[PDB]
Amino acid sequence: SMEEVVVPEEPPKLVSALATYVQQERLCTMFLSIANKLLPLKPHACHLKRIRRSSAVLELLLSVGGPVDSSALKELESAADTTVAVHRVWVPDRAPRSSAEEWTKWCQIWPFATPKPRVPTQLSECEVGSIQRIFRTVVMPLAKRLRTDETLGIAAVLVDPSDGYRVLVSSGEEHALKRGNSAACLGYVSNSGCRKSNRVVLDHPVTFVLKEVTRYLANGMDMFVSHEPCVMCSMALVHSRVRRVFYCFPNPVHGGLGSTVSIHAIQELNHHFRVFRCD
Amino acid sequence: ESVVYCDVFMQAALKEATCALEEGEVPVGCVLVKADSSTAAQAQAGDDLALQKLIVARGRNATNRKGHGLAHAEFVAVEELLRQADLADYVLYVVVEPCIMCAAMLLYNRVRKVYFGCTNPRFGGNGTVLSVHNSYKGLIGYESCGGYRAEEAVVLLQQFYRRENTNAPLGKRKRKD
RNA sequence: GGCCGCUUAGCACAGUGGCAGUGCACCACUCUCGUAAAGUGGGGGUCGCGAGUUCGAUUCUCGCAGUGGCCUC
Ligand SMILES: [Zn+2]
Ligand SMILES: [Zn+2]
Repeated sequence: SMEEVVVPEEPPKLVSALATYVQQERLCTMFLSIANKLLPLKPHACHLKRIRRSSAVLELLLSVGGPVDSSALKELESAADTTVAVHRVWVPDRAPRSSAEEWTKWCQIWPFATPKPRVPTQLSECEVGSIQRIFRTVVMPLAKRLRTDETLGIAAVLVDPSDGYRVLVSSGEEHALKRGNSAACLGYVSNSGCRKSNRVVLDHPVTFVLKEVTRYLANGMDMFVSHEPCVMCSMALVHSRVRRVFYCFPNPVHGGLGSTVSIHAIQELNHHFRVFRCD
Repeated sequence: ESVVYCDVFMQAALKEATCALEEGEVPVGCVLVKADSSTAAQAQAGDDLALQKLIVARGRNATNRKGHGLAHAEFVAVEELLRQADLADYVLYVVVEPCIMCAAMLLYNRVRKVYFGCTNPRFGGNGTVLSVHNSYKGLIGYESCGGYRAEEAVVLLQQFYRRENTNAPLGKRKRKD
């Protein structure tokens, strides 16, 4: 059961606009250039397509996000040599970029100038079974043996997809985080600020692994990781590139893929990568 | 007592980026000074030997030689501080704003304060994205001021790509004039 | 044999009677954690092919060349 993690967004809304009806094609062909010269589309209103046919017949939209201009409409009438009637319509104010289904969802009222968004590959049928085998083989058993009450219970594995999803390196017992220490436990377990920190923790079980493959930077590998990496392991995954991340049980207290801030979706960062839940 | 920026500490931090620039590592240098040493009484440039001996730990961007692509300056000096020996209450002065990684590690170690001279938008932990006071517990946070000696901090970093790389794929390297 | 679909730049795929497009890319350019990344702009096309229709066809009409799915042998 893979649940793809995507940045939440709001559905688009509609703002008023003014349209008209067009009977002959050549008049509309001239009207395209006439409107381009007279009333160019606003930068926020360039996400639409002027060409449109009535459901019952051709009806043409003229003004976006407001009423028509008087002089522009008069010149349009003079070009048509006939009176122009106006019927109110509505145009979208929010631009979608990630969902093809949402992109089509409002296509009934009007199409979008921006084409169908590039649909990410929906993995494959056999790679799901490979993920299940790796879970039942490596990451989950560690989270079973790694934790007695004293060690935290987080395990992360750098899997190589090219060789049939084989474990290149797996974090062990001597790599995990102690419960008593509070330096490591802020990210993953709640209320770690209550207890003082006996030691200094620099490497979590997601950064120990990424520093054992240098033997470019893990570019193009994959990382099954049980509990969801914190904000530090998020930069572990973003400076050291990684194609996909599969966290099983999310961290509500602090996490760079879930609760705190979805790091992989941040625009200014170089390497954007996909994250799939697997419960 | 309190903590204030001290000029000589930032001079040491910025002169700890030129040495790493000669080595060819990205010019980011960090200086961990003693917690009760950043006091106003030490603001003056007097006693340069004593001031530069009070410096507890210094680090540079050792990622080129090490091979660990996840070891900036901040992650090195803290190791040195650990090696010479704690809750990292020492103040940390760096030339570029800590990346999200460093801003998370310093949060986890309860750093008292982290000054930086320049703001790096591509990877910035106290700039575009804020881990200064993001964590909510239940009281875990640090502070960071705007910028000191930014012109040098950007000149040293621009002098990096003007000279080319070395380890690179012949196709993927840039033969800039 | 039959039937259904399909052919568009180096590649992968839209799209429609009147401007010929979009992702990867042969490449070029701009920058603050190598600039081995990411944004940005340019050029890249016989839209099987032929005949017909149309002021005008990649589109519409027919046939032919090709591939693919099922069926028949
Ligand atoms: Zn972590
Ligand atoms: Zn950093």
